[PDB]
Amino acid sequence: CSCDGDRRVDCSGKGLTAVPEGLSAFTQALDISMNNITQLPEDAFKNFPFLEELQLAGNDLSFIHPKALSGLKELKVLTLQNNQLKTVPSEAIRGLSALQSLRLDANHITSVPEDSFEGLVQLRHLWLDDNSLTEVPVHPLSNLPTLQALTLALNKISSIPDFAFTNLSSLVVLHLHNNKIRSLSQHCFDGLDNLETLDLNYNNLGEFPQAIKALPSLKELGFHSNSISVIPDGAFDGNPLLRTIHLYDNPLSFVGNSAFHNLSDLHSLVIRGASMVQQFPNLTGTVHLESLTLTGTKISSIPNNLCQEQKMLRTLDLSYNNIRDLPSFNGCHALEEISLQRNQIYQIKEGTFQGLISLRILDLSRNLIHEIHSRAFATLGPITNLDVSFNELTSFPTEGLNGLNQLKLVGNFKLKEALAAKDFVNLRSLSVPYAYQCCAFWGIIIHCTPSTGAFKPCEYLLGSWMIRLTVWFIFLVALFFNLLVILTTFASCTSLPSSKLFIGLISVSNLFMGIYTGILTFLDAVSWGRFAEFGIWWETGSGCKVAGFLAVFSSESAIFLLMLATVERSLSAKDNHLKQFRVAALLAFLGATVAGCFPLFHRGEYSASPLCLPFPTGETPSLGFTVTLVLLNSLAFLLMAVIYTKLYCNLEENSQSSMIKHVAWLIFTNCIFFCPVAFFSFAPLITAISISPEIMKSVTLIFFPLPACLNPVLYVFFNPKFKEDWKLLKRRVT
Amino acid sequence: QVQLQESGGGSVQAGGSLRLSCAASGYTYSRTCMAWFRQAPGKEREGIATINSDGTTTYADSVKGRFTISRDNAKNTLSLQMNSLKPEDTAMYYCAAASLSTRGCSRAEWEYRYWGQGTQVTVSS
Amino acid sequence: VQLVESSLRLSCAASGYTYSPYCMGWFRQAPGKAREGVATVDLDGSTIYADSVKGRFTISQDNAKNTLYLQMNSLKPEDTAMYYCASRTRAGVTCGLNWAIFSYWGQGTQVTVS
Repeated sequence: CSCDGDRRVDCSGKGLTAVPEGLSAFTQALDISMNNITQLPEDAFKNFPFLEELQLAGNDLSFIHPKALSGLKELKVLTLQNNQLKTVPSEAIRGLSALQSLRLDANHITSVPEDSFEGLVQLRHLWLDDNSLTEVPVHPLSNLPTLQALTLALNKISSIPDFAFTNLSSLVVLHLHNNKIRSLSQHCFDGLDNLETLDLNYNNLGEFPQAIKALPSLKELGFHSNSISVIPDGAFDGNPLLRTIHLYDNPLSFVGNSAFHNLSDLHSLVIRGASMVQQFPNLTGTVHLESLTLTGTKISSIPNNLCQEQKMLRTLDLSYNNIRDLPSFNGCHALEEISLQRNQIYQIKEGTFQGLISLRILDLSRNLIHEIHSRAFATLGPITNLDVSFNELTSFPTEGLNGLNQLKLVGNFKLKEALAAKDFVNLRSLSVPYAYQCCAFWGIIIHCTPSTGAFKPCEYLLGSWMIRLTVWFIFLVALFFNLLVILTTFASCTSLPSSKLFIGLISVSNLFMGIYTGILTFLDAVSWGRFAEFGIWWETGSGCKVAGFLAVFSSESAIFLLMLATVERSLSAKDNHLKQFRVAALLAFLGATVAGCFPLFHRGEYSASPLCLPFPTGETPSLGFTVTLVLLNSLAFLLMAVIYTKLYCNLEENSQSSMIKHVAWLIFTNCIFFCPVAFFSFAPLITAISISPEIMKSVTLIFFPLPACLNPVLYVFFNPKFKEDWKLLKRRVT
Repeated sequence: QVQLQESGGGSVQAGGSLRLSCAASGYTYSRTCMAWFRQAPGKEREGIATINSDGTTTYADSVKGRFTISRDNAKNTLSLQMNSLKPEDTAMYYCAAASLSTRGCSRAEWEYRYWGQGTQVTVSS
Repeated sequence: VQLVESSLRLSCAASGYTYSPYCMGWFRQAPGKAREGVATVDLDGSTIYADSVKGRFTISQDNAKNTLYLQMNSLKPEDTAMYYCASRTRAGVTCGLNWAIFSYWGQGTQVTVS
C-alpha cells in the first residue's frame, strides 16, 4: 500500500481483502475503498488507535463484527458508501462517540434497528439516500440531538408521520427528493426549527403541505415535480424569510391572490400553466423580486405600481395570458427583458415604454397591435432584439431603433411600405412580411427570412435585355398579327365556315394573350430599375389579378378552341353544324373564363409571382388548381393527338387538305410550346430535379405567349384562305 | 453546509488554457447544481457554466463551446477547463452550489446558496 | 461471553452469559457472501425462521442446558455452508434475522452432505 508523510495512508484500489498489515502504529486517515473487502473481523482496527478518517466505500462489504470498530474513540469521519450492508449496523457503530459524518447511502439498506445511532452525540451529517427504506426512522433519528444535515432522499418513502423530526432541533438541511412521498401530516415538521433547506422535489404530493408553517426560518423550498394544483392564500405565512421556491413542472390551476405576499427576501417567482387565476398577484412587500414569470391565464390588467415597487426587477414574462392595456413602464431601470406574446394589445402609446434604460430584448408578437406611436421607442437606447411579428400592423416607427440587431415583422401582411435601411444600420437578422421590403437591405451581412430570389425581383421584372427585347417583339407581333387576322376574317360579314370562325376565335384568344404580355412589358418599362416599391403594390392590387386572369383565360380558351377545331376537322373528314359549333365554342369560352376566375375565388393564387402566373409555382404549395389544370391540358393534348392519328389512319379536297395541314401544324406547335411549361410546373412535385429559378422564369416568359405570337404568322403566311380573304377585304374597302 | 474551496488559475497569456478546481469540504452533497460565476472588474457576477446531478451541462453564450465544466463526485470536486483565453476573460471566478433541481441550472446568482472565495484569472494580451 | 459450536445435529454451548439473553439465533454464511439468519429464538420461546429455508430443521434452547440444538434431517447439497451462533444480551430492539442487532458471535462449523 502507498503511504504518505502526513499520516494519511491511501490503500484504495490495491485489491486487498482485509485491513492492511505492517502499517504505522498511529495514523489519522485511511483510504481502503476500492479493495474488495467482504467482511471486517473482530478488532480489525485494534492496530490503529488514533484513526480519525475511515473510508470503506466502494468495496462490497457485507459484514462488520460488533467489536471491529471498538477502540476508535477518535474517529471523525466514517464513509460506508458503496457496500452491501443490507441493514444499518447498530452494534458496530455503537460506542463511536466522536464521529461527525456518517455515510450509508449506496448500500441496499432495507431496515433500521431501533437501537441504531446510540451512544454517538457529535454526529452532524447523515447519509441514507439511494436505499430502500419504506418508512422514515423515528427513534434512531430521535437519538441524534446534534444532527445538522440529513438525506433520506432516494428511498421508498411513502408518508411522513407527525413528529418524525422532533428531536432534530439543530437541523438545517433536509433532503427528501426522489421518493414516493404522498402524505405529510400537519405536525410532521413540528420542532424542526432553524431548518433552512427543505427538498421535496420529485415526490407525489397532491395537496399543498401546511406543515411548512411550522418552520420559522426557511430559505429554500423545493416542491418541484408533484401533483400540487392549488396554492392557498397564506401558504408561506410561517416562512417570512424564504428566498427560493421551486415549483416548476407541476399541474397548477389556482395560485391565490396573496400567496406570494410579504415575502421580502424572495428573488424569483415563476408560475406556468395556472390558467384559472384571474387577478394579478398581490406582491406588496415583495420588493426584492428580480424576475416574475406568469402563466397563460385570464389576467387582463397590470398594476400601475408595478415599477414603483420591484426596483430590482430584471425580467418580466407575462406572455400567454390575455393582457390588453400596458401601463407606463417609467422606472424599472434594471429591467432588461419584457415578454408579451399572444396577449391582446391594441396599440402602443407614446409613454408605455418611456425610460426603460438597459432594456435589451422586447417581444410583442402574436398581439393585435394596429397602432404604434411614432416616438414609442425613441427613449429606448440599448434595445437590441425586437419581435412584433403577426401583430396586424400598418406602419412602423424608425426613431430609437438604430441599435437593433434583430427585427421580426413576419405576420404584418397589412404593412406594405418599404423600411429604409438608413435608420437600421446595425441589423443582422431581419424578418419582413414581403420579400420586396427585404432587398432594400441587400445582404455587415443582413439575413432576411423572405428570400428575394429571382421570382420576387426588385431591380428588373423581366431580367436581362435579351429577354426584355424578346418579350417586346413577341407582344408587338402577337398584337398586330392577331388584330390583322381578326379584321380580315370577320370583316367579310358573310357566311362564315366553321374552320374560318375557329381560326378567328383562336386569333382573338392569342390577341388577349398579347394584351397580357403587353401589360407585363409596360409594367417592366415603367418600373425599370425600381421594382422594389412596385412589387408589393402590383401583387396585392387588382392589376396582378386581372393580368393573371387574362393569361389563364387566353391559354385555356386557345387550348379548348384548338380541340374543337380538331373535332370539327375529324367530322368534316367523316362527311351543316354551324350553330352547334358556335354553341360549343361559346361553351369553351365560358369554361376558359371560369377556369381563369377560379384563382380569384381561391386564396392568393396570383400573388406568388409578379408575373401573376399561377401554374408556375413553388416547391411548397403544389396547388390542386395548378395540378388539375396541367393534367387537364395534358389529357386534352393526348385526346386530340390520338383522334388526329386516327384521322390519318382512316385517311390514307384540296381546301380540306390545306385546312387539316394547318390544324396539324397548330397542334404540333402548341404541344411543343406547352411541354416545357408543364414540365417546369410539375418539377416542384419531385425533389430529385433542381432547376434554377432564373432559367425557370425566363423559359416561362419566352414560351408561354409563344404560341399566341406564332399562330397568326402561320395563318397569314402559309394559308391561301388568308390570301383570298385579303383580296375580298381589298375589294370591300375599294 | 459546504465550504466549497476553489484553487487553480493565474496570469496566463492570450490563447492559453487554464484549469480551475473547486473541492467541497463540508456536507458535500453529490446531487445538486454546481456552477461557475465570473466577476468582471466593475461589472456584476454572471454564470458561465452549470452542471446537473446527472451531468447535463449548460454554458453561457460568450463561452459556449470554449469552456468545459465537469463534476467528479467520487472525489467531491468540480472542474472548469478553459481553452483559447481571450483578454476579455480576465476576472474573478467563483464556484457555487445550490439545492437539487435536475432542470438546466439557472445562471442567476440568487439560485445558489453556497459560494467560494473566488480565484483571479488574468489574461494579458 | 464465549460461544462454541460443536441427519446432522450441532449444539452451540455458551456459558458466558449469567442469564439467557433474548433473541439468540443461528446464521449461515455463504463463501464470500453475507450471512443470513436460518433460525432465532426469543426469551419467551417464539421461533423465527426463513420462509425458503424453513424445512425439516428446528431450533431448541433450554436454560438449564445452556446449549442451542439445531438438528437437520434430509439435508441438501445446496444447504452446505458455515454455521455460526450469535446472541444478544442488551435490551431495546425487536427480534429479527439481521446480523446487526446481535452482539456476540461464535467460531462456526462446516457441514457435509450425503
